[PDB]
Amino acid sequence: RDTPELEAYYDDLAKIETGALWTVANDIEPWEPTPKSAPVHWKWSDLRREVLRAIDLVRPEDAGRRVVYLRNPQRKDVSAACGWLFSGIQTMKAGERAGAHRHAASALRFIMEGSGAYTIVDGHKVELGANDFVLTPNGTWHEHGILESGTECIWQDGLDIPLTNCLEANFYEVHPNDYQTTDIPLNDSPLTYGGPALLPQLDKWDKPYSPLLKYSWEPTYEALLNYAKASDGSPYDGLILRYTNPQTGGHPMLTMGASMQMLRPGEHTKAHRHTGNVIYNVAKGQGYSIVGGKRFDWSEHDIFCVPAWTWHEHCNTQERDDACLFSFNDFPVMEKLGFWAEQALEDNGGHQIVA
Amino acid sequence: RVRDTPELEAYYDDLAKIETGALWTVANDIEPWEPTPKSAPVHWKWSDLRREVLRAIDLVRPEDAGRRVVYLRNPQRKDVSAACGWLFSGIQTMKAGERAGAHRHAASALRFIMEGSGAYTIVDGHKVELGANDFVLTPNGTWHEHGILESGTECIWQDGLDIPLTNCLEANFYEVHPNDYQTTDIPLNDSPLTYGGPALLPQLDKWDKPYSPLLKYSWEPTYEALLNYAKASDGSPYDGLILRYTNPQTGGHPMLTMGASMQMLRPGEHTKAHRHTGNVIYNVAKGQGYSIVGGKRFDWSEHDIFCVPAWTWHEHCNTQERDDACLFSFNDFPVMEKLGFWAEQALEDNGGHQIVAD
Amino acid sequence: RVRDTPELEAYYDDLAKIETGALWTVANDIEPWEPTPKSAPVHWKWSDLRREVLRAIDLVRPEDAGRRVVYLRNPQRKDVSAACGWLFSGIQTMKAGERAGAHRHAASALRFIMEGSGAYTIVDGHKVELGANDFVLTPNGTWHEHGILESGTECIWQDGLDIPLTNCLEANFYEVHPNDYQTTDIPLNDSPLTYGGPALLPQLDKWDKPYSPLLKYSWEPTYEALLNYAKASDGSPYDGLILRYTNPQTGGHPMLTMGASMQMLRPGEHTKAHRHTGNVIYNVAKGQGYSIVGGKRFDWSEHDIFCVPAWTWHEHCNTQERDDACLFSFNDFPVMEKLGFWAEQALEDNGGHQIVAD
Amino acid sequence: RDTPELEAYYDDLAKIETGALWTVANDIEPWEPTPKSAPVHWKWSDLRREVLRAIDLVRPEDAGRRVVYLRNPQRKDVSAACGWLFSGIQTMKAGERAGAHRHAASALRFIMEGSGAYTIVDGHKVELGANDFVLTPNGTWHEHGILESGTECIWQDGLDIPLTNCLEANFYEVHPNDYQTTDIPLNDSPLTYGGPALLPQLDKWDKPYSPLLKYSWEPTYEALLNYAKASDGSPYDGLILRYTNPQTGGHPMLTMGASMQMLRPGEHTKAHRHTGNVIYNVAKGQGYSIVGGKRFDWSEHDIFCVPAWTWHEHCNTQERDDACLFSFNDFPVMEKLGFWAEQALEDNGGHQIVA
Ligand SMILES: [Fe+2]
Ligand SMILES: [Fe+2]
Ligand SMILES: [Fe+2]
Ligand SMILES: [Fe+2]
Ligand SMILES: [Fe+2]
Ligand SMILES: [Fe+2]
Ligand SMILES: [Fe+2]
Ligand SMILES: [Fe+2]
Repeated sequence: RDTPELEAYYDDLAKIETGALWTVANDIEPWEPTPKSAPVHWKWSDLRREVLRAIDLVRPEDAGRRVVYLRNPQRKDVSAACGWLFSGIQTMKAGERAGAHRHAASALRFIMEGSGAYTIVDGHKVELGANDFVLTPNGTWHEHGILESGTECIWQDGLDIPLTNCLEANFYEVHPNDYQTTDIPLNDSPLTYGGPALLPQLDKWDKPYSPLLKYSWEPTYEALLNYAKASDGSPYDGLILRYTNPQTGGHPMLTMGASMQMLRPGEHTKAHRHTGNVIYNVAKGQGYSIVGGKRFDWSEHDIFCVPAWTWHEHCNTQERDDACLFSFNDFPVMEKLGFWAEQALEDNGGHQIVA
Repeated sequence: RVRDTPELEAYYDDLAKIETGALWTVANDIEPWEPTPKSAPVHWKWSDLRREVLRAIDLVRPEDAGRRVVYLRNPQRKDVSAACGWLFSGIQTMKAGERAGAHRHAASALRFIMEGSGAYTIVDGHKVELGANDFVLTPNGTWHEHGILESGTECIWQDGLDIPLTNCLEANFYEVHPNDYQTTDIPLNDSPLTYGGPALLPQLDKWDKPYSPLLKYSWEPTYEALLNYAKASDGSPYDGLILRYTNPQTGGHPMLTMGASMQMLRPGEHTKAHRHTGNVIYNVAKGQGYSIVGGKRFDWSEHDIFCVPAWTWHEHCNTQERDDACLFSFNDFPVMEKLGFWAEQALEDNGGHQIVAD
Repeated sequence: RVRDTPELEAYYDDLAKIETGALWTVANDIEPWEPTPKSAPVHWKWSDLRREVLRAIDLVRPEDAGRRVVYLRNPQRKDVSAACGWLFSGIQTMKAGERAGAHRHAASALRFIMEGSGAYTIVDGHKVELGANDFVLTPNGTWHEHGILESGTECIWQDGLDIPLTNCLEANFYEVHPNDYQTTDIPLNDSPLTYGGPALLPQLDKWDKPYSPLLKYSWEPTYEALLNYAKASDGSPYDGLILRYTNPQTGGHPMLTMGASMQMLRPGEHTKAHRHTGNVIYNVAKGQGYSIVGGKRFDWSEHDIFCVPAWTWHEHCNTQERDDACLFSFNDFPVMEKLGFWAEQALEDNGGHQIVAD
Repeated sequence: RDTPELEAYYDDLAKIETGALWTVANDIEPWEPTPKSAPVHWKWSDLRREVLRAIDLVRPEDAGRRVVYLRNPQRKDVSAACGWLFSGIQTMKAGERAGAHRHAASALRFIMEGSGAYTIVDGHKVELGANDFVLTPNGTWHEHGILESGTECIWQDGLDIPLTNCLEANFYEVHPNDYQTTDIPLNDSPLTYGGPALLPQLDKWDKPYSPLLKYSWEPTYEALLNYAKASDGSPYDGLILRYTNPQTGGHPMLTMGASMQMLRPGEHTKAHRHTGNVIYNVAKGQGYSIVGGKRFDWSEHDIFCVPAWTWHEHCNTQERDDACLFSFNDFPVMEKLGFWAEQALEDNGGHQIVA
C-alpha cells in the first residue's frame, strides 16, 4: 500500500490540478491500439423492413430526424457506427423535400434502392440511382429530395459527426431562406468533371474538396471489369479502387475517403489490419467476411463494420459471379496526421481461425 | 409527462435487436450550432509547479523512476489525462549526470526547457543541446532519448504530447530501443546548425520526412527575430507580434499534428479577445502580466503555464512598464487546419475585451 | 547620320577587351512590351501529308530507315527544325509486321494515331494498344519502342516532341537500349486498364514518377465525355467544349512539359478569337470546318494539322450542319504555367472575330 | 550523291512545309548536351573602373540604359552572360532615382559596393548593404534608388530576359504614375519574414514567389559558420547553402535560384557538371576555379560563368581565411521541367587537367 507521505503528495498535486504519471492506467501509451468499436453486421432484410416501418409510427413532429442510425454497442454514447463515423438509413417518397443547411461535419449519401433521388450542393443539382453516391462536404449548402416522378428511395448516410464533435469543431446553420436558388444545369458536376483523366481547360473551381460530387455505379463497375483484365489487385482486398478528387488525385473529402472493390468468383482474400475505421456496403453479390474472428455472411445491400486495428478478410461465395463492396472510411484523417499503419497476418496462410 | 405508444416502444426494442436506434430518440445534439469546450481553462503557477516537481525525487519508489513526471491534469479531462483538449503536458526533472533510455511512439512530443542548462536529446542519431526557453521536437515514430550533459546543471522542462489524440483516434504505438540507447557519431547540434539558417537550406537536401528537419528551436534567435518584427509591424490585434515556428523544408508546421508559437507583447499592451477551434497551451518565456480566458483572470509570471480550451474567449496583457513579455505556446492547429475545421471569431462587445468574472 | 565621339568608341573597344558592352548600344529590345511570334501559322493538308509519307517507303536508303519520318517544318523555324515554337512534330508509317528498337531520351513525346489499327508502344515494360485518335505518352527518360501488332493494319501517326526546347535549354540526352528491345511480362494495356477509370485510383498506388501513370488516352471514352459535357455547359467562348488531358494521380498535366487537349465544336459553331503565350499544334480528330490564325484562313478536314504560334489571334469554326467536330491539340502550356509566363487576351474589335486577310 | 528522284522528293516536301528527318544535322537528338555558352571571368578591377568611367562619357539621353552588360562571346546575339541569363553592372549616386515599371522577366540585384541602396517592390521598401541582394520577381512593380545619405553604389543585376524572350513570354509596362505610393514601414519584408524558421501567424501573403525579398549577407555568413561546425558539405561545392522561399521551402523565384557557399582555408573541391547555367560573384575571399579546363584566378567581387554541362571545381588559395561565393542560376526551370542532371568526374581524383 501507499505511504501516508505519498497519499499526502498526490493530494497536494490535486490542489494545483496536477497528478503523478506513475499513478495512471498503464495504457496511456499503449504498445499498440485496441479498438473500443466492435465489429457489427446489419442485414438488409432487417434494415429495409424497419426503416419503412418507421413511416407509419413517426409523430407529426420529428420530420427527419426519421433515420434508423446504426449504433455500435461499444459506441452508444456518441451514436457512431464505427470509430468516429456516423451512419443512418433513411427513406423518402417522390416529391418529398428537406430544407437546406450547412455543417462542419462532412457527409456522403449512398443510394441502395429506388429512383429519382437528388441533392443540391452549393447550387449544383445531382440525380442519383442505385449504388451511386453523392458528396456533401464540410460547410456546403446542401438539401436532399426525390424528383416528382421518382419512386420510394432508401439510402445510407455516412458522416463524421462524432469526429467533428470530439474535436470540438462542430458548426450548424439553416439556410437564411430555406432552399437554395440555382439555374445551373442538372448533373453539371458529374457531366463536367466525370470524364476519365479529363478536366475543363479553365478550372474556375478552387475548393479543397472534390469538384466531382456524384460518383456513378455503372462506370465504376465498368472500370473494375477493366482492372480485372490486367491485374490481380491486392492480396487483402482483391481488385480495389478508391474514389478520388480528380483535381488533385487525393481523397474526395478532407476527413473521409471511399472505395469500391471487386471480388472474383470464388475469391478469398488474405487478412490484414490497419489504423482506420471502415464501413462496408454490399453494392453487388453474395459472400462472407471474417473480422476479429467473427463471421459475417453478407448479401446485397448488407452493411458491416471493421473497427481500427482489427483483422479482416473477405470472400465471394458465388461460383461464377463477381462481388462488389462499397466502403467509406476515415483514411484521409489517418494519412494526413501520419497515423496510417498496416500489417498482414502471418499465422496460417494469412487467414483467421473462425470459432 | 407523456409516454409514447406501446407500438413505438416495441419498435425501439426491435431496432435494438439489430443494433440500431431511432434518431429522434437522441437527445441530445450537444448543441450542433457551435463547439462546446470540453476542457476548462486552468492556470499553473511556477512557484507551486517547480516546488512540487522537485519533491517527487525522494518520494518515488524503485519502480516508477521512468514515469517520474508531474502531468498537468485538466479537471474536466481526467478520464483521458489531458492538459487541454487532446493535448498532454508534463513536468520532468533531471540532474547533471542522469540519462534515460530511448523509445519510439506514434505520439508526437515537444520538450520545452524551463530551467537549467546543458540538456540534450538524441533524435534518430541527431544530438541537440538545449538551454532555457529552447525546445526540441521528438516527432511521430522517431527514436528519442533525453538527458543532461556532464557540464550542465539540474534541469526542469515541460513535455508537450498529442497522446490523448492518438489514443482517441486509436493509433498509438510504442516500443523500446533493442539496444537501450542509440549509437550515433553524427556531430553535435548538426540539425540546428544545418537547418537553422534564415531562409537557407543545404543545396542537396536529403531529408525525406513529413516533419521538420530542424529539431531544435532556439530562444535567443527567436527573441531577436521578434525585436526585428516589432520595427515593421504591430502584428495581430489578438496576440501582438506573433510568429509561429515552421518546418523550413516545406514552410508548414513543425510536426504533422502540433504547431508552436512565440509572441512578443510590447510594454503595457492589452490584446483584443478572440475565439478559435484549436486548443492552446501557453508557457511564459519572459516577463509578467495577465490573461483573461473565458472570464477568468490569470496573473502570470516567468514560466507559469496556462491553457485555452477550444472556442473560448481569450486575451493577453503585459503589466510591465519598460520591458516586453514573451509567451511560448504549442497547439492543436495542424489538425484543425488540415481537416478543414479552423474557425476564428472576434469579440464585438465591450471594446474587444471580456467582462472579467472575478 | 551622327557618329559618336572617338572617346566613346575607345570606351566601347575597351569594354569588348573584357568581354562586355554598353547596354545603350543595343538596339534592339525586340519590343519588350508584348511577345513577338517567332513561328508562322502553317496548315498541313492530310491529302498531301498522307500521300507524301507513303512515298518515303520506296525512296529511303538502307541507312536512314530508322529516321524515316516526314517532319513538319515551320518556314520561320528551319534552324531548329520546329513545327511551332519549341515543339517538334513528325509523321511516321509502319506496317503490320514492322517494329523498332527501344531508346531513351530527355525529350518528352506524344504519339497520336491518325490512320490504322493495332499500333503498340512499350513504355518501361508497359505495353499499350492504340487505334485511330488514341494517343500515348513516352515521357522524359523512359524506355520506349513502337510497332504494329500482327493483327493490325498499316498505320500512320503523328509524333509530338519537345526536342527543340530540350536542345535550346541544353539538356537533351540519348541512349539506345543495351538489349535492343525490352523484356516485359506485364499484362497488355495494364496502364489504361488500371488508371483509366473515371475518378478512380488503385488503393495502393505504387507509381512514383512526376509524369502520368496513365500512358494511353483513348478516343472513344474522350468523345463520350464531351457528349456528356455538352449536356451541362457551352464551355469556353474561345474553344467551345474543351477538356484537357490530365495526370490522374496529381490532377496536373500528363507530362512535365507538354499538355494535351480535346475539344468539341457544336454544329455550326464559330468560336471567339483570343491570344495566349503558349504554342499549340492541332490535329483534326473528327469533322470539317475552318480556323483563322493571325488573319489566315485554314479550311481543314479529318486529320489535317495546323499550329498556332504564341501570342497569335486564333478562332475555330465547324462548317457541318448536323455533326459535331473534334480538334485534338498538344501544347507548350505546362512550361508557361510553371514558370509564371501564362497570359491570355480576348479580341475586343469586330465582335470577337478576326478580319480575314485573304 | 542524291538521286534525281530523291532531290525531287525533298522539293515536294518543301512545297508543303515539311522535310525528311534523315536530311537534318545528326545532333537534333544529341547523345548529351554541349553548351553554346563559353566560360568567362570578369575582373572586379576592370568592372569597377569601366562602369565608373561610363558616368562622364554617357549622353544626356540614355539614363540607364547606363549598364555594362556581361556579354558572353558565344551568346552575343541575345546579350546573355550565361545560357539564358542576363547580367549587368550598374552604378548610382546618393539621391538618384529610377522610375517604377514591371516585366515578365524576373530579376535580382546583388550589391557589391557602397551604402544607401534601396528597392521598392510592390510597395515594400528594402535597404541593402554590400553582399545583400534584393528580389524583383516577375510582374511586380519595382523601382531602384540610393538614399539621400548614401554613398556611390555599384551592384550586379541578374535577369532571365533572354529566357523570357526566347520562350516568347516577355511583357513590359511603365507605372501609370511613374513612382509607387506606399506607407508600409521600411524593410518590412526582411523584418517580418526573415526570422529562422519563423512566420507571422496569419500569412495574408498569397504569391508564388518569396515574401522575403531581401537576403542579408551578415546572417547568411553567420549561418555558414554554423554549418561549418557540424558538416563538411558537398565534395563539389563545400559548405553550400541555397536561398529559399520561406513560405514553401522552394526557390525564391519561379525561374531563378541563388546560392551562397563557404570554402574552408586551403579547400579544393572535386569536379562535377550539371544541366543549369551558373553565374558566380565572389562575396568574400581569394582563390581560383577550373571550368572546362580553363583556370580562373579570382578575387573579391570578381564574376565568372559556368555554362551548362561543363566540368567545374573550386579552390580557396587563402591559408587561414574562408572564401564565400554568391551564385545565381536557372536551376528552378531545370528542376520544374525535369531536366536536372548531375555527374561527377571520375578521372584523376576527381580533378580536371589544367592546360
Ligand atoms: Fe446535412
Ligand atoms: Fe482493409
Ligand atoms: Fe517519449
Ligand atoms: Fe488565440
Ligand atoms: Fe523516341
Ligand atoms: Fe487557344
Ligand atoms: Fe526592371
Ligand atoms: Fe556546380
